Amino acid sequence: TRPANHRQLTFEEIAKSAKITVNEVELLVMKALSVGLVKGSIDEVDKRVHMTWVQPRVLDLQQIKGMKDRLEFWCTDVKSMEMLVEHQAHDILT
Amino acid sequence: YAKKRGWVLGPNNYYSFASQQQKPEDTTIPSTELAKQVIEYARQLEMIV
Amino acid sequence: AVQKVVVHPLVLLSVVDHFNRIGKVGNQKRVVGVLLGSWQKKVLDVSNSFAVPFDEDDKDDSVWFLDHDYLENMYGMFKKVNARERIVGWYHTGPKLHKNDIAINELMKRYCPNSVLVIIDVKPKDLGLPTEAYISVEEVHDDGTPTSKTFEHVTSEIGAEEAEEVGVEHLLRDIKDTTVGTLSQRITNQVHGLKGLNSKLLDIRSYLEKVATGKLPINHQIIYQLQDVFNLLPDVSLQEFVKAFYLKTNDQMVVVYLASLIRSVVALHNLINNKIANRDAEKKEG
Repeated sequence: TRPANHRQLTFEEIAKSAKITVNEVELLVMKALSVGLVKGSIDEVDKRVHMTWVQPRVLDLQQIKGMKDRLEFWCTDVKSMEMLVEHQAHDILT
Repeated sequence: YAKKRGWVLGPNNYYSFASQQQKPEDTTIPSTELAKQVIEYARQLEMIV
Repeated sequence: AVQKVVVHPLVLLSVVDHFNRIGKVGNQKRVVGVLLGSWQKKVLDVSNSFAVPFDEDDKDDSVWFLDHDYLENMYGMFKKVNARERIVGWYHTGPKLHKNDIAINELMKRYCPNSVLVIIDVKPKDLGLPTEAYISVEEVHDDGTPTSKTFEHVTSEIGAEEAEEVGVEHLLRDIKDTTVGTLSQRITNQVHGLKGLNSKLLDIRSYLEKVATGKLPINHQIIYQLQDVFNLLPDVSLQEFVKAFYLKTNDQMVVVYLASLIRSVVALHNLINNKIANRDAEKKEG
């Protein structure tokens, strides 16, 4: 749902979405790390779970749309910086 | 000062508005200009040629 | 279980030869020959090869002819002159491959168990595009999709030999591209290292907008193969990069600070010795 912006999710959001209690969110994520659906870690000094999602799947055309807009941003940022490098270092290009 | 600016006298207490922002995170603005500074070194380690 | 292939810089010259050995009267616009190799342990190597007469009609695109007797003699001739080299597969050129390449492959697997094909490019040579290789695999398709071939890709590299690399340097003689570069070749390696980057990135959205429209059916295989790209790029936030990036950037600015110090004393000393020798030849000429 969140495209790796702030992937460090706290206990309240899992307890609300999965309707599970706070005393079971730690046992829930160790089972998920045991299977291999994710390879994150668990911090409890802020009660927040770090998440490095490594198990992909299918998605729809609605996530395809924002994927292209991020790709179009990915396209126009790299091409703009090549134009800054090609203009700046043209005299030493040879 | 109350009609021009704030400093509203309420229950014997003034209220001066105040906030702060936060910016240590931007390595991106010393990314572009540092890349300019490194190339203009190497532009000038040669070129009196 | 092929990791990669090693194409010596000899066989593609024989293809460019045989691309010109037919173009005088032939309008075949594809060259199909026999690839010989040296399968050592897991990595594949290609030393020598040869060609074979092959035609293909565009009508019904299912008719072909291979010369087996010419394949039996000439491979047998090469075994007598060199009992080191053997068969590893075949090759063809042209980017757009015709669909007899499964029919050619499934016949000559009676020669080679791990049969392999190599696609080269004679005319598409302008950008950075190397040779290409696939592999012969037989699965159904994925899970519940109808059965097909699905030639899987094996990555390729180029490696020479000792005389095959020294003999190359004598041939070029035009720019020669010296080893470790003096700040001009290295920036261009980042210039045209990035000219191939967005050429890949324009190509990803071109196939994506082709399938976001929905002309061709989807492949789920490429979807999650694309999806782990975007959720595995790093995000630079705090104390993992912005601390640790300056720790090596303010490190490397100390040693180039010597270049400011030392090189200024170099040219100053060359200034003093000339201004001594100038005024002393001047004061003693008259």
